[PDB]
Amino acid sequence: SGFRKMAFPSGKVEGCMVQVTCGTTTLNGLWLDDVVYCPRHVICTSEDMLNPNYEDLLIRKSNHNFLVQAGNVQLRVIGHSMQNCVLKLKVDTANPKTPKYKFVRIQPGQTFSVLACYNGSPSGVYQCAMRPNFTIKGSFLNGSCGSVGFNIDYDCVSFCYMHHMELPTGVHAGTDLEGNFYGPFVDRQTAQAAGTDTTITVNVLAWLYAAVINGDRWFLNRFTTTLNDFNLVAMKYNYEPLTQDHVDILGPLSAQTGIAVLDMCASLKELLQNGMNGRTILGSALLEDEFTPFDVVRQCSGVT
Amino acid sequence: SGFRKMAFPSGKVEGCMVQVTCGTTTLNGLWLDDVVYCPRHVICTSEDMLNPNYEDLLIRKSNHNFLVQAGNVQLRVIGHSMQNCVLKLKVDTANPKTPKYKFVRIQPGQTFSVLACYNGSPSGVYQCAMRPNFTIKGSFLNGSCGSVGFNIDYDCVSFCYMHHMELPTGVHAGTDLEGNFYGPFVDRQTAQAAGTDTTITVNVLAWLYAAVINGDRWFLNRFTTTLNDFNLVAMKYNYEPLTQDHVDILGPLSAQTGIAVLDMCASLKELLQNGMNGRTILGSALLEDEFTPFDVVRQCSGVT
Ligand SMILES: Cc1ccncc1NC(=O)Cc1cc(Cl)cc(NCC(C)(C)C#N)c1
Ligand SMILES: Cc1ccncc1NC(=O)Cc1cc(Cl)cc(NCC(C)(C)C#N)c1
Repeated sequence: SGFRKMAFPSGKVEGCMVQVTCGTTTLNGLWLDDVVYCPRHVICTSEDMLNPNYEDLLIRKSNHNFLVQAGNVQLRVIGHSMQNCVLKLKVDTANPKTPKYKFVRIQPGQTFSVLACYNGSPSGVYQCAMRPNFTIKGSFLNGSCGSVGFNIDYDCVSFCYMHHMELPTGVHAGTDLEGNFYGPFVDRQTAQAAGTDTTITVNVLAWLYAAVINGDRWFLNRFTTTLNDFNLVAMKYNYEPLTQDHVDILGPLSAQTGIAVLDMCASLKELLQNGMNGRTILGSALLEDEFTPFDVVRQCSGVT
Repeated sequence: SGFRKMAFPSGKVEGCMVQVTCGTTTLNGLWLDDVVYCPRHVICTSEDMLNPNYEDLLIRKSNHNFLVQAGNVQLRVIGHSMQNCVLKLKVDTANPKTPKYKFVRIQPGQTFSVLACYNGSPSGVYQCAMRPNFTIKGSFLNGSCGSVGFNIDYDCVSFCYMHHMELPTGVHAGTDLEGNFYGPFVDRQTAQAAGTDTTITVNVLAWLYAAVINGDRWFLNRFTTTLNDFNLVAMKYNYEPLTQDHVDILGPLSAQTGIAVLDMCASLKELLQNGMNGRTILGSALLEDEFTPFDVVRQCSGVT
């Protein structure tokens, strides 16, 4: 028992991290097979970031201008191309530690682990979620760009995020591994305000099921509700609308605990209306929304 | 910017995890050089756990009764010995992935990463602290025994914890890598109640400095206090006493932010007395105590 914000083991991804330098800019790259992927803004000076024309800036760079170092050894760059907001640097050596992998584009509410890196070296691993406004609340400093987000299914790493920037508000933005930003963000030093960061309802419900499974049951009430009644309350509290697809996804947790999804919705409705009254659930004084229903099942069953 | 509960990258430790089976009991082991370390209760049946005499049970086991599998390959056991509550299984092959390592015994309040494993396979990584009552609040299921806790300093892994059991109250107990339990716990199915789980004051203060560094400043007040006055309040709120050694350890964070340690103590005193009033600090509605001052410096400076 116990329930922790758990990240995937990071070894398979540590084996892919490299340092990429272009001129005076250094950041991280992801080396898979004979390609290193990195944010295209590696070609920019800080002055370029104000109004960059990436195609024009890229014309001034040749393969030898991209310095890629894996551990303490240099990789030879034999090609380069830009795909949306990422650069793909073809190297002459396949990464011998390339795991089985896929590139996936996640939806808001989905969680993933981040391996925060600097200079191609791992600093730490944490778990987060793609927020409903397409930002992530990470822990990243200058030089962390190119650090990646991923999920693992047994031996296959699904890369879903590459870090590109911090918005003026201190939240983070990035792309999938095809170089497409999540949300409306652009890799430019311009006004980019984020939309409403709503609470991921289906994940809160999953976490209340995790709380019941782990014996924290005080919040269970004698009520039920309907999807429409619950959603009226969810809207008022800036929670995402709960759909029948979300109810279906919670079916395994409902079956495990014997608590109908709509009864748990009624317990969540009361928590929103009454507050916590100084109590905690799974050691939190707020309702946690960065565990998906699959995360709860995975952690509560010991998937490896 | 941003501040996350961050674990160390787990790759170096994933390379050390093996499965150990004795009879019908399977758990995890840690393979370093030519020794596999695991909880001694691998020799017990569930019935044995009620009143085990480990020396007597161990007499009935030979080297061939310990099955050690690393990946999908069997290791040959050429010796076995019990050291306190751990077994050391000498194998004929040194682990080729053995990192630079040390065995350390940590003090309450110190944090470490756990690589939760099942059947010698990694499931996830999370960060936790040795509680002042010598328990850890982990996420562990049956079969997780032998999973380890560690810290990393560049390329040296300091192992500090090996998981042995879950107390009847759902909190966790284990040993250092010499097999000595943290706290008064024993590897027996008997009454073992934990003492007061007090809040680690020096870590809360570190985290309030992290909050200031990351721009969450609302809780800073116009007051100061003394160690003795602060400790009167800390005692009332089940917080650990703050010592001058703790003040000294917070000196780098005090210097970075320009906030005297005793002024931050006065802000914490007001938070304890007034509550949060529905506000959050670093996305938490409670005061977080599982970041040490070194963790805050490490995360805020991007150490790799
Ligand atoms: C600084 C940081 C922190 C966390 N995550 C990521 C990052 N880095 C970024 O955001 C990349 C970036 C993007 C834009 Cl639009 C401008 C710049 N300018 C350069 C500098 C003035 C040093 C800064 N900041 C750099
Ligand atoms: C179950 C678990 C969960 C989390 N962390 C660790 C563990 N496992 C343990 O505590 C090991 C342990 C120690 C004692 Cl004193 C007795 C037993 N009995 C066996 C069984 C009835 C299956 C159970 N439980 C097993």
